[PDB]
Parts: sequence; C-alpha cells; structure tokens
Amino acid sequence: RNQQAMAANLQARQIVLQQSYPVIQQVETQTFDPANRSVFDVTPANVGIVKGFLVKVTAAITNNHATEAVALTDFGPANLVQRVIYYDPDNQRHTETSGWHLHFVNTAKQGAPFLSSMVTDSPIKYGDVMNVIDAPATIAAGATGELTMYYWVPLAYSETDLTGAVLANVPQSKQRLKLEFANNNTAFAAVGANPLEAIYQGAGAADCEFEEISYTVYQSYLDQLPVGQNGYILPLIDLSTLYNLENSAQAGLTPNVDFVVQYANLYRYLSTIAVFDNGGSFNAGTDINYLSQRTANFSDTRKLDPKTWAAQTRRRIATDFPKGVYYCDNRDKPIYTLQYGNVGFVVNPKTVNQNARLLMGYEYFTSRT
Amino acid sequence: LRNQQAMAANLQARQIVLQQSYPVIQQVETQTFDPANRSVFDVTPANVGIVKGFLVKVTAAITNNHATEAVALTDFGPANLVQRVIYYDPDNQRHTETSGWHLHFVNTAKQGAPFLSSMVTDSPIKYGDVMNVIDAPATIAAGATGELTMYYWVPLAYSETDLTGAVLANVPQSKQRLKLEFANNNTAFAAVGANPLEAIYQGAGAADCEFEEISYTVYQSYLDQLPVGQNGYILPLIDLSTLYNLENSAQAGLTPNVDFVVQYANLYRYLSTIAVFDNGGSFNAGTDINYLSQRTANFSDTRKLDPKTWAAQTRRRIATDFPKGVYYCDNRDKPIYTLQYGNVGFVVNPKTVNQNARLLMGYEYFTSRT
Amino acid sequence: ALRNQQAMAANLQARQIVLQQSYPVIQQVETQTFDPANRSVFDVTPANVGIVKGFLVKVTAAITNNHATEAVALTDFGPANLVQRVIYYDPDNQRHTETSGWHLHFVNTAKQGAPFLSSMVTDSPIKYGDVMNVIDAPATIAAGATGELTMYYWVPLAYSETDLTGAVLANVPQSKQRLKLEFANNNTAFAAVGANPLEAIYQGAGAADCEFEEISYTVYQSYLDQLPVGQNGYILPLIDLSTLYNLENSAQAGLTPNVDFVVQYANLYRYLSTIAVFDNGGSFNAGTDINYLSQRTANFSDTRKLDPKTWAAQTRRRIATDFPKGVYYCDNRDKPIYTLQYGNVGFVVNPKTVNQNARLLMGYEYFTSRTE
Repeated sequence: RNQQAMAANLQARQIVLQQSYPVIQQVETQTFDPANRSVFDVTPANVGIVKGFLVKVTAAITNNHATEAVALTDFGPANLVQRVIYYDPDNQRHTETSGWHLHFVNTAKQGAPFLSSMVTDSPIKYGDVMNVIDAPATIAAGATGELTMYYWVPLAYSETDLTGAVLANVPQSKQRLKLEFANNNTAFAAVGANPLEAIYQGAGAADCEFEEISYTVYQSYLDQLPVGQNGYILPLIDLSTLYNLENSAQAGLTPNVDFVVQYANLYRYLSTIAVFDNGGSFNAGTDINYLSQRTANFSDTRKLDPKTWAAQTRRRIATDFPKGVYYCDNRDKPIYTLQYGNVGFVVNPKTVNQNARLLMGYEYFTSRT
Repeated sequence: LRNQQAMAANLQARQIVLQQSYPVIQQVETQTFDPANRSVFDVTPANVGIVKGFLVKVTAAITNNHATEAVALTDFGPANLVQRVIYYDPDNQRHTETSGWHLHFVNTAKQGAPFLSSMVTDSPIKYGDVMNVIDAPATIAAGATGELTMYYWVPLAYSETDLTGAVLANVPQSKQRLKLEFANNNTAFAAVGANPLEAIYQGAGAADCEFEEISYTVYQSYLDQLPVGQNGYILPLIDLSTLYNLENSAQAGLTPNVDFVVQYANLYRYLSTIAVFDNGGSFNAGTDINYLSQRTANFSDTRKLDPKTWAAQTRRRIATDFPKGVYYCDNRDKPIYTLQYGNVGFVVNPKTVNQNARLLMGYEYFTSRT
Repeated sequence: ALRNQQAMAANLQARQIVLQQSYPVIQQVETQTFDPANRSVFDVTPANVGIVKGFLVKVTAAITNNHATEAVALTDFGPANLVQRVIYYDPDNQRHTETSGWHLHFVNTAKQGAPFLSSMVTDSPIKYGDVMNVIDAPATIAAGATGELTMYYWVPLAYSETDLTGAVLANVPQSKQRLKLEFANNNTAFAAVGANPLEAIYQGAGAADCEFEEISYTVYQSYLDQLPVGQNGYILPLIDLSTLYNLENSAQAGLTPNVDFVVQYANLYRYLSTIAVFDNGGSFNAGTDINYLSQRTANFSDTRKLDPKTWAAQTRRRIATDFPKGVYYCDNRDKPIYTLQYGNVGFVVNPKTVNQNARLLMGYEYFTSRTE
C-alpha cells in the first residue's frame, strides 16, 4: 500500500540506527609510482550495512623543469583521482564518475568546501593546522610539493538516511571499489592546453612528474545489526534503492542558442552540476546568457542569469564553485519524469569556442528493480 | 477552542500546498537607467498563484570624476543602492515598507551569515569569490570607474517552509506593486564630515562622483499548480491572512547616561529588532553606549547587556558583527507581543550623545491584515 | 520495567512545558576589576531564581610588556587561558563542572560548531567583520607596549537552550550556589622561550618582564523565569533537574613510542565528548608525533582507528576548522560512551615520538546522576 511499506522502512531504519554499532576502519593502503600503474581495485569488508568509503590520497609532485614553474589548476588536488566506480555484492554498479564531480558533490552535501578550514578573527589558534585537503599554489622549477586530498564515496545518502546503503553479507560478494589515479600524462597541462583534468599548469609542465602517490581507504559501516522476532530488522526500501553519482559529456553548443541536456526517466535527480569547458577556457559566467531547468510543457522553472544562478549556490555552499562550474540543488523535489526528457538542463551560451562542451554530473536515486 | 481548530487546519493546508505545488522563480522585469533622470520605479509583478517573495538584482557603474581625490565605501556600501522598498498586495494593503539597508540586514539575519557572501577557507580547490554576487570596489580612485552588484530579497512569506505572510496573487485587474526607490547622485555620495548613513561612497572626491547607470532585474518567487481539494483549492487561510513585514522608524532625544526607551506597539508580534545608533553622523563600535536591553513595564530587563556581550549574542546568530553602530536582537522563538506580556520597550542607555543623535529602528513582525 | 520509559516521556513533556511557558532571562550577577597581582581567586554568588541554565563570563584584561627589547607572542590557546579554572556548586553543594578555561572554551567551540563567538571572514563589501572584538587579543605585544584582551566563557549547567538536562532549580533560600573562578596571574600568563606554553597567554623572549595592569570580569546568569505551575504544582522535568552535565579534565602520563597509550573511561558516566591534548614535553605538534588515535572497547574494537589527518577530518566536519596544534577532539554526542553498555572503553593514542615529560591532558564532557 506504499504508505504502509514506507512507514515500515522508516521504522526499521531508526531501529537500525538506534541499535547498530557504527564503525569506520581502514580497508587498504598503498603507495605507488604513476609511471608503473595508476588503476587499482580495493576490496572492502563484507560486514553489516556499508555506508561509504573515505579515500585519503597523498602525493609528492616534482617540477624537474630547469626554469619554469607550474601553478594549480582550478580543480587542483581534486584531480588526484581521475575516476571512481563501485560495484556492490550483487555486481550492480552504484557511483561511476570523475574525481572532481565526486568532490563537488561532497562539498554540496557538506554545505561548504568539503573538509575545508574556515577563516575567522579568532585569536585562539584554530585554523589550517592539519592540512586535511591541501596543495601548494605553485611548484617552482626544481621544487617538490606535497598534496593531500580526501574523497567520500557514498553508498548511503547520509549518516541518518540509509537510502542507498549496502547490506554486505552476500556470499561470493563481488564488491569492489575501483579507483583510477592521475598520472604523468593527466596531472600536468602545458600553457594553452586544456586544464580540466590537470592538477598543475604552467611553462614547466612537460618536466613535472609524480615522485609517488599514496592512498588509504577507510570503510564506514554499521555492525551489530538489530534482530527482531522475524529476524534482522532492516529498511528494505533503503537497501533496495541505489544512490549514485554519474557523469556525461555533451557537445554541440552554438552562441545565443538554447543547449538542452535531457534528464533520463526513472531516475530521481537530487542535484545537477554542469561544467562549461569552453574549449579549454573556463569563465566566470561571462560566456553565458543564462542557465535553467525546464519541462517542455510548462516553460522554465528557473531561467536565471549567471550571477543570480550563482546566488542560489552561495546559499547552498556559502561560496562559489570554481569558474565555469554550475550547480543546481533539487534535493527537496527531485527531478523525476517518466518519459525520457520531460525535463532538461539548459545553457544558452553567449560565446562558444572551438571544442566547447558541457561536462555533466548527476546525483540520483533509483530502484535496483 | 475554535482557534486550535483553525491553526491545525492552516498547518495541514500549508503542508499540502508545499508538498503538492512546485517552486518557481522567473524574471518579471529588467531596466537600465541613469539615476539623474529617474530613481523611483513601480514594478508590476505577475499574479500567478501564491507569491513568496522577490529577489532583486541591482548593478551599477560609478565614476569618480574628481581631479585628485578618491572615495571609499561607507559601512553600508552597496546595501544603499536601494534607498527604499515598499510592497502592496492585490488588495493594495502594504506589507514591507523599509530601507534598503534594513532589508539587507534582515536578509543577513535570516541566512545566518552575511547575505549571499562568499566565505573564505583554506581550500586549494578554487572555490571563492568567483561570481561576485554581491560586490563593490573598496575605493574608487580619481578618474576611475567602479562596478557594483547587489541583491535584496523582499519577503512576503516568512520562509521557504513557513508561508506565513505569503500573498495569493490571482485577483485580475488588481495586481501587486513593488516600489523601489534607488540611490542617486545626491544620496550615494557623502562628502568628508557628512553623514554616511545612506551613502555608498564617502571621501574628498565625493562631489564629483556620479552614476554612469544603474540596472535592476526583479525575479518573482511563487508556488505554481496549487492543490485543489474536495472543496476548491486547499490553502492555509491563516498564513495568507497574516502580514509579514519589515518597517523602520527614527527616534531622537537621547541623553548621556539616561535610558532611551522605544516602546513596541501592541498587536504586532515582533520577530526581530534592529537599532542603529546614528550618533550625529558618527557610527561607533559600541563605545558610545553604556548598555542595551529589552524590558517590561515591571522594569524587569530580560536582556540588560553591555555592548560587547550584546554583540556576542549576535555573533551566535550571523557568525560575525553587524556594521558599526548596528545592533540586532532576535525574538523569533518568543515574539515580543504586548498585552500578552505587557508593555515592552527597546532600551539604549548612551554614554556619548553628539548633536543630532538618533536611533534608527528596524522591525520585523507578524500581524493580521484584519 | 516500562516504568522508566513512562518516566522519560513525563520528563520530556515537563521540559517542553517549561520551555514554552517560562521566559528566558540573562542578567548581570556581578562585575569586578582587579590586579591579579593582588588577587586572582573569586567566589561568585549567583542569584537563586527559577531554573539556572548557565553563566556567560566576560573577561577583559590589559597586559604590559615592560621588557627592554624583546616582544612576546600569543600562545596557541592565548586569551582562552585568562581563566585558569572554573568550578560550580549548586544549592545542595553538589559539584558540577570543574575544569580549565581552555577545556571549557574548546567545548564552547565544539557545541557552537565553530570557534566560539568568532567572526567569520567573507567577501562581503558591506562592512561586517570583527567590529565589536568580542573575543580578541593582539598577536604580539612589543617591548614597551600595552595590549588589551577580551574573552568570553559559557559555563553550562543545562546541556543546551532546548535540552534542560543538567539545569539547576535554585529556589532554596539560605542555600546559595557557588561559581568559583581562578584567573591567570603574572606567573601563569607568561612563558619564557622554551618553557611549556600550555597554560600561558603570551610566550617570548620578553616574558620575564610582562605583567597584568588589570583584569576585569562580568558574570551574567542565564535562567528561566515564571515557571509554570499546575494542579500538582510546578511542572518540572525531574530527570533533567536531577542529572548532572559536567566538564572535567585530567592528566595522563607514561607514553612510549609505537606503543598504544590507553586512557580508560572510568564510566558509569555518559561521555558526550573527549578532548585529548598531546603535551609532548612542552611542544605541541600538528599530528606529526602521532601514528594514530582511536576509541576501542573490551574486544579488539577500534570503532574508529585513524591516522591524525583523517581524525582531523572528522573534527573539521564538527567545527569547520582544526583545533590548535596537539589538540584532538572526539564527538560521541549521539551515542555517549557508557562502559556498562559495552564493557570498558578506552581512548587510544599511539605516539610516533615521545619527548621528556610527555603527557595527555584529557578533557571530558558528560552526564551523570546526582544519585547513581
């Protein structure tokens, strides 16, 4: 009766939260040289209800150029991880997206730059003491810089909403977290080249290289699951729902013409990110007339100029996302059609360079079956 | 007990309209003008359902034509691009009628931080002031031209989840009216020694400063596709019959070491109070005040506090201090309501009182349109 | 029996009724200006009225560096060390909080979710900012200069504005409360180069000739007035008012490199949060002297065994920044440490390097019954 089942799921959820034992433990650590390999498979533990994975990444970058330096790109350390893919025990894929998109969602969900240290007038020495997410603004010719990055790969939606979580007990569990890290070919961009996927860009890029990269994965899950008269108490709707992040690329933009990216049906899109990679140039709204979301049945529900669009985002993350990165929150009322494309994301560009494209990022809920 | 019946129903209807209707925000009007020609505009919004509020974008290009002197932002700066804002619902009933700076301070108070500001952090990823949503050059040098961007949210509804104060705009031949009085070459620039209260820039070059142009764009936020029940549209009749307004006033007659009391009228439920101590054109960081308070006829004093402790209370509210001479008081959980707590007043016992000292009061309150 | 669940519901309702019917009040209790060289310990006598929730203590000071050439600079804790210790006793003379100024301040911060009463920096052109200098102190005081400081502390009884657990009913005349404050003096506030800066406010080569010109405080008492009275009398949340919410701190020594240092939770208490300061022989490091930290139970638990940076990450989610160097925080608010719920539990720190006189200063925040 729907109402019945949901009432049941929410109760089981609260019981699990009340009774279960929350755990966060290291699953794997490794150090390597991107020259030899940059793709890895992490095999998590199959215990209780898995909520997500915290991925710590550290790296040492050396600028072996004789005289030219390099400087952080807009995404910087967020590109330490190129991509991520998660397969659950039943071999069903959840998240499959880029590291930068995953990072922007982590920020969006936190309500501020993910794991950042806010600046205040406090005389007591709070501040960037621990360099949790950190990277030198520039790496001079001959210097070696150290970076630290953190990503949260979510299964469950949040700490108190287990929608998307994974019950890990399935024997012959095909559960695996795949990570592709940056390498000497993706991390550094030459002057004039596209900085989208790079970590550093500058005149000394050609001679920049990784001294090494290291990662540590922590798995977060709930143990000591509650058991009722009928057995283990579990929110069946939560555990049978997928909460994923995915990315896609779109091209074919033309000045002053509405570029529309349709949302697929069945998916409940919680948020949308659109990056205007204007042929390797990323501008602060100046190459756009407006953005919007619209149902080709009731016009636009939010056709806004770039700054006003940015204003809404400032209400969500207390600052702006990097240049050319646009965010759209639909958490309270997810974009959910039924007919592929009853709703679309719109960008009417003011100027379009050669090789322009929109790099899309989505956050959504969907049923396993 | 009929009241307990009405409220319960109003709440239910609110929940239903929120769940059933879909949020919409669309541009209603945009214009570029020279404030030398005109500065007052009457914007006619569309009557398309339940209106929650208006987001007003304002931009401007200001040139300092002075041969040698510069000008610097006043404490309120771009918040003074709009001098006054007045809203009239379809029934020509007035809701908000306040100054741009007061409206802006309330936007800040409601957000829990400087309105639409970009917080500074240690993040290496390039977040930050990328889009300059609310922006203005700290100074405008002689011969230079500066650009500014400002935003104001004119509320009807109290919030996104509490439709108290929202307006049902569906009355044909009787639309709403959003009156905007903008800054001009007379109000925006204060000479050295002049009162900067309403100015944007002040300095030795003020006399030669002028707007090149000002532009504004009004966005209307409303709820469309209202839910219709077994008996017509289901609506929270109490929310829609309540006025949520911002208003301001001025008070004079302060004496050193004597309690200056400003009575709160009766019938109104005051959610917040702002008091600006315009000390004869001087705005001080609490040093010209002995203490502030909110007291009842019983000479109680539920909040008699020294300036810094009062400010501490505000820091818990918006994570920082309001500009110099601006004092905030939050009464959102237990609104000041005389005749249900007795007569109440806002108190300021000044330490120093210059010539032409006055207290500019800003109020945020609820009241029945009947 | 379900008699407890019934008692809890009844308590909660009384709390709701009290929060809705009574009116919150904050009023000055007393102000005093003095030279810590003359006196530094004060017993404040709060007024007995309604339900007391806590005290906001404002502290200001003027410090003069009279060295001939050397200046001094704020230590990591700085003005948080203006008050060395705070102790509260209710009307029945039952002791509640008893802790250092720095621990209390760090808890104030944790509860706020940001540096206590700080002013956040933003790009806003409107002149918001550090206007009123609520908590403030000059980064340095040059030789011959005089600096001014302002500090605030919230001494809680009640857990929060909405949770009256730990509050105090003060309607017993001839039975006064007691708020003892021990302030910093010329001995505790200044640390010489190389000395331990833990409890100091300023440290530097000019420390020997630094002295307070004066210190001043103002205690404000926060309470609920006009308590609701019903058929059977005053409606009161009996469990809230008979529960103690306290902060305390202790020191622990005996750390060895690469060996797990375990501080057992001498429970029976419901530990809401834990702060561990790694005073590594007078030097405070940004996690570089620690292999990992964690909380573990009887078994081989390790509910959260983490390297320093990841441990710091959890805290960044809590207070939007890091606590000062060598200060580690652990939030257990939703599921308090209670060793009777899962055997003994301990806070663990496996040090990478241990200097001479190394120790862990533990700060606890907890609930406990006036009668257990």
